Amino acid sequence: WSWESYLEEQKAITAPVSLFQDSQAVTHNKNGFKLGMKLEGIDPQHPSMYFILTVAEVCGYRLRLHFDGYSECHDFWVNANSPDIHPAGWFEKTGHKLQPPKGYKEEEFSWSQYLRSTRAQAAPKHLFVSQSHSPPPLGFQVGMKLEAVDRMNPSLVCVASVTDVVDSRFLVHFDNWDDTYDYWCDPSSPYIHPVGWCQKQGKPLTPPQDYPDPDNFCWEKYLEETGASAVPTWAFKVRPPHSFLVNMKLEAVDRRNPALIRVASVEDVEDHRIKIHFDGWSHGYDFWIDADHPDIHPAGWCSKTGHPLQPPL
Amino acid sequence: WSWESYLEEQKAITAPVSLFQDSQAVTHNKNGFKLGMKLEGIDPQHPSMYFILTVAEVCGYRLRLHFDGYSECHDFWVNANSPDIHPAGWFEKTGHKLQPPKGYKEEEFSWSQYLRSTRAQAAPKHLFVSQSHSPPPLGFQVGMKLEAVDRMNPSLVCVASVTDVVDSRFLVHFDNWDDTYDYWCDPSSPYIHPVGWCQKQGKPLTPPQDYPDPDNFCWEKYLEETGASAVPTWAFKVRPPHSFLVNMKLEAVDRRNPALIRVASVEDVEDHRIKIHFDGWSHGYDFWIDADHPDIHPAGWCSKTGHPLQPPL
Repeated sequence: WSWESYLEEQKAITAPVSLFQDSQAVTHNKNGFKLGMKLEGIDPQHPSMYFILTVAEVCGYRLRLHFDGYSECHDFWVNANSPDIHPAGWFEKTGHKLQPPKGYKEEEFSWSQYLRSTRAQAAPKHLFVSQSHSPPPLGFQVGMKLEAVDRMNPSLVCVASVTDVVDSRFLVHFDNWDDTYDYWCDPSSPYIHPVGWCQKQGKPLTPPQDYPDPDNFCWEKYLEETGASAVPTWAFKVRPPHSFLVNMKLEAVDRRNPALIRVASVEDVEDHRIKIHFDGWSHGYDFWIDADHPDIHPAGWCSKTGHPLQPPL
Repeated sequence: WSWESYLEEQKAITAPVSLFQDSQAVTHNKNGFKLGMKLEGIDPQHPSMYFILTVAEVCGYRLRLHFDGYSECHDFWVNANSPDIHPAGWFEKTGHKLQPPKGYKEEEFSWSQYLRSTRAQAAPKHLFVSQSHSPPPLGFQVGMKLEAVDRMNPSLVCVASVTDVVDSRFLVHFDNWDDTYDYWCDPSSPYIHPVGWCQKQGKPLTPPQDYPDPDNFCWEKYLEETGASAVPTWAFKVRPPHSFLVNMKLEAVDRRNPALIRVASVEDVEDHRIKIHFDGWSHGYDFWIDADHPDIHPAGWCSKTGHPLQPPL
């Protein structure tokens, strides 16, 4: 419809652009991804692993990615400035494992041969914001240890490690567990803390799964034992609480069908999270989201990038 | 819209004024609180903690309070007869700790200097129902132990302590937790019981969060080692069940939007609680509330206090 008219009739305001990260707000970059182009990226459900991906669909500044060789039911949407995709050849050049297309073996796969065989184009390098050409985030090296909140069970703070570093971000892994609970973040993430934070703050520390003598867990001896060093305390940066207020309006991807982006409202707030409500729909669809999540955007984002906006119901 | 005409078309009745605590029913007191006045009060999210607060808005007999130095997102609403607010200087005079405005440390804070610097007025003493002038709740002293229901997880009766006493009320604290589960009450609360009650009643007692050997928890040993005594059994003076009956109508603060007060009905009853239904709204917004809660009121309270009432629908 139009935002201008909607804000008059609702007597409301939009969340100002300044409240968002530059990456959530930027509309002036062209989407250079094209149908059929090949690339590499993380599997969202297994964020430690990399796969060969094909551009299946483009919609404004977003794209839908397909896992080569696998079912179309695993297809997923990202923004064109996603740091979780990389150009062909990136795995080899940066020390990452490639999970190759269904039916191949890790070391049977060659990009050269694959491209000859498919007659496909690799998405050009200059499309990617993340190619490991930038010096890492300060003080977070692979193997280093920290304390991390299980985002799936937020009443737990757990023994964790850095297991991956790519440009300004790093992968938080929970020791002796699956990669299923892992997540990417930066040094200002409010979900991570230095070694010794639990004991100093009062809350208990969940030790690694199947660890000998769980209640008797000592950090300094775990470190010596695993030949690891703790991430240094000066590395953990303060991210201030966001400044979103209740009733501010914005645009948000619908989690029930991620092809769609809707008119939305801030229903509630925490220090680092906002509760999204889709205007005109039931509150039952309301969901909590991190303020720096890639799938929320300032009013106007859709119109300026060429993606349809679902009006309110 | 009137109450008389509504009761006619629904052939309904209002809960009589006599069912309510005097404090919930009183309409003839003026609200002397003014915009910008400063005061002290508990943080409702951390009820053991006291902060400098400013009057941000007034509406009838209710006011919205702002945490000096902090964001407006934390503002909250109380009644002008709230016992959870106190005049400037109260914390020093009564042995309470002040969490000072965002940039301060506790001991640098002085009211005289703050008033001089802000040019603000302290809310006058005469507005406050609770200034620690009244006689304390007989029997309940600071440091005494008892058994308390976890209102957030009501199947659990837990090891607890008295951590604060203010006039006829006291603060119940769950041993080894922070204060997020704590609550203020009086000797007639149905949520508290003497040391030994769980044992005599055949119910499971939850020991402190990380008591070394929980299965073998023993009150006589715990009391000895913490140098504490039990609140005397005689001090626990249960209130009788309330007499609100299903379908009775009243006014209640909207929990999702505390600025608003709505027409409401008793959907359901327990001995000490009532289930509130907002007339004309989904039953999914229905909620259980203590019968003595400050945010339910007899029909006519909004009109007599100068607060808008949201009619049904």
